[PDB]
Amino acid sequence: MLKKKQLTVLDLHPGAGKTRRVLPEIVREAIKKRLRTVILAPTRVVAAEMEEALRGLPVRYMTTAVNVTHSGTEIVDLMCHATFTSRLLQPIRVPNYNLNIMDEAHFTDPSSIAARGYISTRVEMGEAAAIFMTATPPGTRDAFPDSNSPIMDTEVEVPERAWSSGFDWVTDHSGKTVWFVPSVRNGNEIAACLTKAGKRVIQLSRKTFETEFQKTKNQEWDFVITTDISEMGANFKADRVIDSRRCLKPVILDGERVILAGPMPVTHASAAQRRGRIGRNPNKPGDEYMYGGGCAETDEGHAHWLEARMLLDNIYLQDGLIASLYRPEADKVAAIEGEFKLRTEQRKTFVELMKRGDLPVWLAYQVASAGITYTDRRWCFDGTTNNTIMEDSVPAEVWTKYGEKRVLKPRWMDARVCSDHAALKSFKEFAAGKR
Ligand SMILES: COc1ccc(CC[C@@]2(C)NC(=O)NC2=O)cc1
Ligand SMILES: COc1ccc(CC[C@@]2(C)NC(=O)NC2=O)cc1
Repeated sequence: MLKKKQLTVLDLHPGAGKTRRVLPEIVREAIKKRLRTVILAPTRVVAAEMEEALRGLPVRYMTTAVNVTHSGTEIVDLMCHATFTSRLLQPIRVPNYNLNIMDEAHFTDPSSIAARGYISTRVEMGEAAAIFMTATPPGTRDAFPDSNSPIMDTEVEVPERAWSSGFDWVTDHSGKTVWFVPSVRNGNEIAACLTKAGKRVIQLSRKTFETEFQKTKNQEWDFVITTDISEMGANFKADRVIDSRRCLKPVILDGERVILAGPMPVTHASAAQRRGRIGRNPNKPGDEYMYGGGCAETDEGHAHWLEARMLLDNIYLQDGLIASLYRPEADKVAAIEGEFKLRTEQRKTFVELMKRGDLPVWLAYQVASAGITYTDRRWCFDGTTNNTIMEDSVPAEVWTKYGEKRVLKPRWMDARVCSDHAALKSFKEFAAGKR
């Protein structure tokens, strides 16, 4: 695997030991061969788990998620996917890693897609080796891969709203269930219905995952209600998955606004990862997977793949060359390569709007490419009337940095800035100049 020009897809089934067995073997061989190596974790939770798998191997953990005292002589670095792409974008020296290992390499966040594009292009140039670890490589068509233990698969209607009758199978179960929902708001309603029925429910989503996942270890629970973030190596001691088989799809409309379309079917890869939360223990056959819909190719035209092109167009590779998306997922976007390349000063603004601003890539790009500076928030208020953001069915309002109460009406409307209470609270703080 470790030879230049090699990209290996390590596509062992979910729970086959890619992280806990195979990775430490790859790392030992890399150190022996004096290959400067990066290991890419999708989350801080997985970074901390990798430290346990790799303990007493000389690895530099480029994350505050791990309390380790480094020797200073390690030639293996571990960081999050997003950290890797972040550091490529910034005026930060990133070594030209001889071996590039991505764990949970199906992750469809823009920074993960961009990282795959950058790494696979370095491999194609003959500069590096790479290993992509995932049970569900791009374009996988198999929602029902092998497992450590037999799974009971059942197609069933799954509630997506509070219910009073007709779903007794949901609450009659005495074990632990992981339930994949398409959105935070959707999960909140199902969680409230379960709580009212006497169940103990933990909710996970991208903003809370890194701190709420610990509750799955520290608290007794009956249900985890999770978005798609638990497709990325989240391990539960569960005996059932309930899968809506639904997601939201960010869609760029007329190159002018982003909507959250759907809910609509998940990809086969997503369905396989959701189901793959169970069937992991060969001593516990007959974990259940209850699924409420079919799969479809909903990654086609999904905003994350366009956003990954916006990132890759702004990463230096060699002279004016631009990294390509990883070939198996390159047709999910119709973009002109280089169309999003920014001049130095607009690139810095773009980066800051994503890092400190915490804005979606697409929205950071619209602001930066308009020649607006990071602290200039006038664009949050001068949009068209149809871009008015609502809070409890009346326009959302903030006090501007000038002390003026104004309706939130951004010039570019990205539905991800207000898809739930927490998102809108963060965007209100941004519009107010508070970060
Ligand atoms: C042991 O070596 C290192 C440890 C930590 C870091 C940076 C960690 C960090 C969190 N903070 C931000 O500046 N970048 C990152 O994600 C770099 C090297
Ligand atoms: C998949 O990429 C994304 C990147 C950023 C965001 C917005 C996060 C946030 C905190 N910042 C705020 O202004 N609204 C908010 O929830 C959503 C998705």
